[PDB]
Amino acid sequence: DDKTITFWHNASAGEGRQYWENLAKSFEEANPGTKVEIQAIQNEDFAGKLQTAMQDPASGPDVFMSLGGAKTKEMIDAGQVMDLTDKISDTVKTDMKTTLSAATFDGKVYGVPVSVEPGGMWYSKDLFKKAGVSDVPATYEELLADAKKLKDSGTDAIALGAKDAWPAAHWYYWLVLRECSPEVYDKSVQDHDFSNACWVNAGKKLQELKDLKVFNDGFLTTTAQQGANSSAGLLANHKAAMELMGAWEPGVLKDLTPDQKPMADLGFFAFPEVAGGEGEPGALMGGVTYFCVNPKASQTSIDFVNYMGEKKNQEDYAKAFSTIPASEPARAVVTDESLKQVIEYLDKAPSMQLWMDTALGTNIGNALNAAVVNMLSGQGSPEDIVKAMQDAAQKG
Ligand SMILES: O[C@@H]1[C@@H](O)[C@H](O[C@@H]2CO[C@@H](O[C@@H]3CO[C@@H](O[C@@H]4CO[C@@H](O)[C@H](O)[C@H]4O)[C@H](O)[C@H]3O)[C@H](O)[C@H]2O)OC[C@H]1O
Repeated sequence: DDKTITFWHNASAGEGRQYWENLAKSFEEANPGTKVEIQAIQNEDFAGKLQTAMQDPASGPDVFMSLGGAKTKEMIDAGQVMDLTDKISDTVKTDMKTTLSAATFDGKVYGVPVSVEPGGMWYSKDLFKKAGVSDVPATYEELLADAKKLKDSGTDAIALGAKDAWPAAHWYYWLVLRECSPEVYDKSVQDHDFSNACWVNAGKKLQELKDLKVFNDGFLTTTAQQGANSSAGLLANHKAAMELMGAWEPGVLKDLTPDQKPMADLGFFAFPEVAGGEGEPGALMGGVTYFCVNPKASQTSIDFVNYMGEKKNQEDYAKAFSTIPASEPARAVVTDESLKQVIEYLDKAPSMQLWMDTALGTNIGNALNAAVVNMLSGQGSPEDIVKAMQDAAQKG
């Protein structure tokens, strides 16, 4: 049928999963005859399922979460994502002014944003006091020192979901962004040129952290967002003192604490400055979640994504996901102190880089994440991380 639309998101459980049920329901009420069939897919499975399904756009989902950056671009150039420039509502155009750029390719708009999620450090303020850290580290070396203190207090300083590859890679990404100059960074990413010394230097800085042995012991088998022993789970239950992550973090943590209530002592702090690096200080990096429409889809799918962008639904999104909504007016309803700081950093950044693996695409992103994990497991070098990107870059 025609007024029936398949819809894929990655809110696996909890309020987030329920939020989408609720949205579908009240969408169905406002557009009679329409039925929304939902698939809630866990994040690490999502790319695979989306790309298998979209080989046949006719038999794929009508509305789906985007993979972001070059990965969205890869779908556009395959004709798996419909052009929404002349279709997004005026409410979206007005309210998602700053966030729509993440969804814009070749001047054309390809999705509706629901959230913006910068990265940084999320930490236990309680575990920090117990170890003797009264102030958050403004530099990398201070951070590595704070990890030593935290280890001595007999807690795992850093939770790391290395089994999922990307969470470990985020350390690398952040180091490269601080080490490389904005122009070398911007050119490297866009040209797939990884020859500059800032790319090896960053890995060296990451190997330093590795040598400190300050991760949770099972980091190699630790996932990011699955279970109590996932890296968010370790942070949520005060088994580790900090994690490097996107601003989806409070909502994730909230679903992994004993009472499924927000992490009482949660704090945020920007990824520190790095001595000798030439990156624009306080450079932001992060994500923008948005929803794409199947090129082979009907008007009902268009009205659905526009529905997402309406202020009330975005405010509800913010509460359900404990995140920053895309809609600037809906950001009013944000109360979490850590998320407040993140908005402060957001409202004064000159730019935000997308996640590096997202920016570089599937081949280069995957080869990069694996390589970083390999070095961390003592089967790779900072030089090998570079090698790997270069080798995969050959394919395009
Ligand atoms: O390649 C890397 C990416 O994969 C990565 O993807 C992001 C990772 O995490 C995703 O966050 C989602 C968001 O919501 C969670 O569910 C809700 C959380 O809050 C609760 O209130 C609620 O009840 C839940 O439904 C979810 O579990 C989690 O997976 C995110 O959307 C992705 O964009 O980013 C970086 C790349 O390097």
